[PDB]
Amino acid sequence: GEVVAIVPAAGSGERLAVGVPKAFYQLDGQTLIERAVDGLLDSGVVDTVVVAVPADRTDEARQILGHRAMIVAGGSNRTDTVNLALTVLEPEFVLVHDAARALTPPALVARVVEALRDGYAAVVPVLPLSDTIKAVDANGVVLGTPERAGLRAVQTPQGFTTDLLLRSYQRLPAAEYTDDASLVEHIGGQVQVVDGDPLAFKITTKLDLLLAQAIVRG
Amino acid sequence: GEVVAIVPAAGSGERLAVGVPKAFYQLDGQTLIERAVDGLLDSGVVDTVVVAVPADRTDEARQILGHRAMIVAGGSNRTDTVNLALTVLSEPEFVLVHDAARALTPPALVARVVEALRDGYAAVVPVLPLSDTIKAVDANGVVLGTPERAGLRAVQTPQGFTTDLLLRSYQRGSLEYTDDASLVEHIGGQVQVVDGDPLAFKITTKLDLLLAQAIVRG
Ligand SMILES: C[C@](O)(CO)[C@H](O)COP(=O)(O)OP(=O)(O)OC[C@H]1O[C@@H](n2ccc(N)nc2=O)[C@H](O)[C@@H]1O
Ligand SMILES: C[C@](O)(CO)[C@H](O)COP(=O)(O)OP(=O)(O)OC[C@H]1O[C@@H](n2ccc(N)nc2=O)[C@H](O)[C@@H]1O
Ligand SMILES: [Cl-]
Ligand SMILES: [Cl-]
Ligand SMILES: [Cl-]
Ligand SMILES: [Cl-]
Ligand SMILES: [Mg+2]
Ligand SMILES: [Mg+2]
Repeated sequence: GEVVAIVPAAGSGERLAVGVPKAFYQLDGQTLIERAVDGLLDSGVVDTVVVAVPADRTDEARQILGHRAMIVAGGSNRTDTVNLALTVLEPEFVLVHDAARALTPPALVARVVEALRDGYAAVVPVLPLSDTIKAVDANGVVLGTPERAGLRAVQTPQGFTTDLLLRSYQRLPAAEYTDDASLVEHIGGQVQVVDGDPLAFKITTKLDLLLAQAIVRG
Repeated sequence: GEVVAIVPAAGSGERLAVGVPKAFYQLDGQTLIERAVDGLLDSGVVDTVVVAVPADRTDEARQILGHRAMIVAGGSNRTDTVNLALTVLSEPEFVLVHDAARALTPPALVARVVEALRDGYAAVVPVLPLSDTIKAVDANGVVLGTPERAGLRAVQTPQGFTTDLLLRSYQRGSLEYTDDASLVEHIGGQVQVVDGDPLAFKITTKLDLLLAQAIVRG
């Protein structure tokens, strides 16, 4: 069975705010997108990579990546982007992996694929939450504190049988998903977790960038 | 009105996994506990600090901190520790509870939560948006579902309260809480959030130490 990894890299980088769309920021001489793609390939369990980038950077993305990946244009939000990439299509398994998780260890990638090959139809890597999490309303008032031990922070790559992912993305007009496993949960698919990895952290803030720099220079 | 800050520093260090109780880990020449206490005092809005440490390190803590703080022994869990520290108040208008593990917390954040208490909010916690999607997961690693990320916040410290409200909440709790606001919520108190700060991250894993080093050495 073949495994295709889709890499959403079409965001604007508006929150990190380092003056360029995040995927194209050069971390110690390599863009996040190149690093993320290399990690997927180094896992030894990914056969094809499809990267989705801002429409005005498709040429740039090919210049960077060469034959490491197929390049397509992404969309106005992460969900839209994944949907466009999915259009490219049939492999047995599909991974969806944030370019922003550029330092993900290849072994995590392999761990996700192994769980798919173990027969889990949908797989996400998770970590325990360091912070207490609270539900908060629009006025800054706390609604309550869900039990932390019952919650997990979820990373990527998220892995799926291709059939299930396709059906999930095909199927709430006013939602609204922050990851891919959400669509699978929505249509009733069972999602299994595996242990994530601190190194698969998402480069989100300038502190995350500081840490990524310390890791790669270290 | 006086402000006393309670610093839970009595954890075992088992999770951090570097062969020392975490509060006594020396980050670039200063223990997390010394750094955390100095941060509180630097804020200009904390009048008294009470630190709670493992029972066999009370002498060591005093030797380290000197008259920057009163030292007491903590307990078997974080709630127990805070409870023991509260008995020392056997009077201030406000009380902050601050993790020694959030050693790089900016003094301005401490001042921000005190400002809110003085603005009339009886219970105040600093918060940040979530970076990762969060999922509810059962004991078998099966995902139960994904709550809307935008409706949730990661909570930091210092958490601030009117002294009466906190004391009453702990008294009634003494009849698993991962923070102090949760006890206030449990008896019906209302908690307001303020914006936290990425620098007030809790040093929890080895990767966190890597980031702490990059910050203090920068
Ligand atoms: C999938 C998870 O990693 C699971 O925790 C998160 O929910 C992702 O949360 P998020 O807020 O979408 O994180 P971001 O850092 O802003 O973007 C994650 C990845 O989605 C890509 N993304 C962003 C929006 C857009 N119009 N198209 C994209 O393909 C970004 O380039 C980035 O590489
Ligand atoms: C209060 C919050 O920071 C809000 O997000 C978290 O919920 C705290 O979560 P936590 O799992 O208790 O995090 P930890 O890093 O293990 O400990 C937080 C602080 O509580 C202190 N600690 C924990 C156990 C205990 N027996 N005595 C305590 O004084 C630790 O020394 C540490 O300085
Ligand atoms: Cl982005
Ligand atoms: Cl961003
Ligand atoms: Cl600890
Ligand atoms: Cl621990
Ligand atoms: Mg985004
Ligand atoms: Mg603990």
